[PDB]
Amino acid sequence: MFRSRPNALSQRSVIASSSELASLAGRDILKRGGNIFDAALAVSAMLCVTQNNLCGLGGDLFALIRDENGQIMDLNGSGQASRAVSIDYYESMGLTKIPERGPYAAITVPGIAGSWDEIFRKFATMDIADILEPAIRTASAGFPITQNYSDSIARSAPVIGQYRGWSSIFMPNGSVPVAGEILKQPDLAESFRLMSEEGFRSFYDGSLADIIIAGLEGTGSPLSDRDLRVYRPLIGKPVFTDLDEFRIYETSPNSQGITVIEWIRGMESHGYDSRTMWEAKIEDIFETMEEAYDKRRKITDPSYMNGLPKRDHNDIGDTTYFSISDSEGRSVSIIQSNYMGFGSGIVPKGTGFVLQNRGSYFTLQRDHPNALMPGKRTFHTLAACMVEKEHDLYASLGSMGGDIQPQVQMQILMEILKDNTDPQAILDKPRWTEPYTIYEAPGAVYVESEELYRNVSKQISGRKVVLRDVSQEFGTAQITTLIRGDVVVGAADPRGDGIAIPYS
Amino acid sequence: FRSRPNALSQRSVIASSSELASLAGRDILKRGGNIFDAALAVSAMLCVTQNNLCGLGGDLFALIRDENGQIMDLNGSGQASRAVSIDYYESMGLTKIPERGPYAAITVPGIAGSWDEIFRKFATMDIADILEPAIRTASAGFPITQNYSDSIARSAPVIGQYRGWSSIFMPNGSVPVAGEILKQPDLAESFRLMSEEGFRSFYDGSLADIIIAGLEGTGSPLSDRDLRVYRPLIGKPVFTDLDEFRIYETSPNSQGITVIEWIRGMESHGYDSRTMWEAKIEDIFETMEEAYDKRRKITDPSYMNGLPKRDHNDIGDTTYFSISDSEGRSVSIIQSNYMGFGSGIVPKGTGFVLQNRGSYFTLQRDHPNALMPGKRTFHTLAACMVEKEHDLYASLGSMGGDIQPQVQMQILMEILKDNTDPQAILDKPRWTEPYTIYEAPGAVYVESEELYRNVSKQISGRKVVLRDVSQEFGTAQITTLIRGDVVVGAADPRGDGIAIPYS
Repeated sequence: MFRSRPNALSQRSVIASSSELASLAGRDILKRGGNIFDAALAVSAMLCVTQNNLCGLGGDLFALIRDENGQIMDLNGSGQASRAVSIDYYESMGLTKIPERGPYAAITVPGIAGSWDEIFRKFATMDIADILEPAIRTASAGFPITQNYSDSIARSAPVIGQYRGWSSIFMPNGSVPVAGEILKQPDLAESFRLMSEEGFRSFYDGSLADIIIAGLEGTGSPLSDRDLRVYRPLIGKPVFTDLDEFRIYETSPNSQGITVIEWIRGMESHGYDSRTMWEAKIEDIFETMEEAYDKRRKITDPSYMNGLPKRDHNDIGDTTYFSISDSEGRSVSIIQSNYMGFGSGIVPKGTGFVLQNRGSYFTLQRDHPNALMPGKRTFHTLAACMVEKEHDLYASLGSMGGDIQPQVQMQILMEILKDNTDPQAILDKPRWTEPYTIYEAPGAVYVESEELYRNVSKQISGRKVVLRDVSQEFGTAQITTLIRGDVVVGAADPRGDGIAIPYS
Repeated sequence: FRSRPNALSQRSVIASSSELASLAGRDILKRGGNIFDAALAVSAMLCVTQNNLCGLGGDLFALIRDENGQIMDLNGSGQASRAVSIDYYESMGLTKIPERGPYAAITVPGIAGSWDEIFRKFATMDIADILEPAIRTASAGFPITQNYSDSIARSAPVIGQYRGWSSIFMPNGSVPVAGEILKQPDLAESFRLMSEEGFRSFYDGSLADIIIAGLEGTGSPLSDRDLRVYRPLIGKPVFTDLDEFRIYETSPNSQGITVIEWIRGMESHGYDSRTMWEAKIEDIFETMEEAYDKRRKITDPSYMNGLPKRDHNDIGDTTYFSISDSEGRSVSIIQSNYMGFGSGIVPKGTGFVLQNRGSYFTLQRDHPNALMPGKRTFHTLAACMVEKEHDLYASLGSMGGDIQPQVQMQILMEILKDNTDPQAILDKPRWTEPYTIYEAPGAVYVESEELYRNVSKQISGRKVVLRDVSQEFGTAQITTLIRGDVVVGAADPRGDGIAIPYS
């Protein structure tokens, strides 16, 4: 049996992120005396520096946070659309669809900073300066990039390379940096510095907020100071479902997390349980999946909830998910993103971060549930999962991917419920995906192994099957679990640059 | 596909077979120590988290390069007891040295003595701070991995009869499963004693007395004098030039020179640093066997101044680690007990198993590697280092017994061509053809269908066996220097290793 790398184990805690530097920063915080929540903030901030090719200060964040008493917070750090945009705004320009990049794509407020404010005030114990120190140092000093990071820049050049604010930072010499080259981010360091000095909220109400708005002048961006000031993350409880002695939790809407819950209930109605889903018939897995994805079409801003064209391309959506758990049951399941890679490509002058293009997921069809409206939140691909067994923490997981996050989560979940002692083996397993947005019908099914190619081709009808190499095309997931003796185990996806780090 | 990303740093990187060990080295660097202080801490940590592959009762070999390009070849293999000899075994009615037991643990543990030398010549921190991570981990315990658990399971049948071993690694009478906490109180005390009296106390202080007293009644020939006279052999590494490259290996009695011989042989076939990576497999095997034939004369260096075919996989467990910094400083260190946990003999209250390295000696009087009192045996341990235009280029090595040169060579041929993705090189499927200096080549083992087909058609006269990717094909780690003096590190997916950067 081959394992990409050993699981990380600890009698106290394990940190699993898509960045070795980020995981180490979280571990150093713990070593310094902070709790896993202090560590979570340090890790999230570091990811905005070493993994901003998949997230950033200009993006959103969703999270499930569990304290030792079992209380779980569902934190929705999704920003709302500008009050200055609307369907008329686009039609007036002659557009019938929101652009994927540019000033008219960056139409929702970055919600991550606000989510940090909530986490810090409710769970942190350390000074904000100590929490953000690692991120600031790494941004100013720089770090030698990996091949995967280099590839991200190369793949982005054709779509956002025209934006000086982005190219001047990630392609300083006019070419794509090679692995090993040092990426320094002085402006980004300054943005973190300001929040360190004025607090997380200053991103929307202080000096940084003014710098952001001023730095967008001339771009045409509709984002205003008021959009930033009125932004507030949504705090609530996770949605969930029980399966035998297990309870599976997911981030609530406008996150698409509930799709996983619906899928499980569907599998359950087919006669499966926590002991048998791992070997469930593939046809039943796809049937219940599409029924769950069907209900997914109604997901949007929660305050608004009270023959579609077939997909012909691979999944669209870049993000970074990380988990941290301790022997006492505390845990975080956090995911953050700009939506498409680096984002819109628009960088507010002097801030060092790209505004997310999450708003391009909105539709201009007025009667569709997810129609663009000023101040509204859009259906969100981000989701975070958590599992309890007999009321105690069992697992904390999540995965990168746009519309495929539920599918990757489910494949991992079905195995984890059977046995959670070797999470890495589970992460290593070949996967399948069937990408399509809430506006599309199922297209081709992608698989990483000949075995899946055969099983799918024979059991799944009317579907084109495509064999692909193992890669982030099938997501990037991390996980931490709790095993006998309250020992924490962590694992990171070989599809990404992640490394799970233990701390005792 | 890459098992895990390379670890990069503008300062330094630590690559070992243990995530805890690599992290401890990082903490040392964060305290202001140099990579040599970190190397000592990492080596000690490995004696706690990887004692299924090494330990205080084993040996160590190392190549150490300072910022000035000065390279020390440190031979930390202990010599045989003065009380043993061929007559000693014949008098017992034996024609071969046993692999386990008191009569197998016949060479002095040389690792502590090697640390003494490294500490005195290269260290800057107090010994108490360097050993703190090891002591704490031994005392507090750590959850074992599946690989570690598997090591115990495989050892139970051969050394499970020894109380000193079973009481530590199988405390509940059964094999601990992954995740179970392994505490090692006695080991922690052994390390504490050295932090109080120095590394050398293992041979001439309180720990030394405890070791000898702890062997009373076992029949062990190891005496207080054997310990006191042990001293690591310090000298220069052997090497060969290939284009602008300088390839170094640990000197004899290490089998490292075998790699040097192999490279020269490949060079005689027309290959160079730019083409060896795609050399004809028949040439690779031809020169390998010629190098392995010269390997038969390797033994104690002071003694250097029709064979049966092997019928089984390689024998030899080890842990290798490397650390390099942007200034060219580097360490290529390897340590082992030889066979897994070792002889199985644990000196009462010390928490470590005596190595069974002495079982490699032959009782054939006229053989170069014949057992002699106070003599060192041919050693499977080897550490490699590479320079390019006189500057540090790579630091590498790999676990394995008689296959170490083969694993090194496959890595070396690739790294000489390109050293920017060392992890990819480590991930690549490998082949092996294990056999001791006393045997003729047997079957050839391979990790891929491709190698199977290629070997089966190009190498005639040998059985070829397909195997799953595992430590049967070694466990290697590497640190390299790329443009801008950026350090890159990688660890073998065949082991529990993780490469950790320090910035």
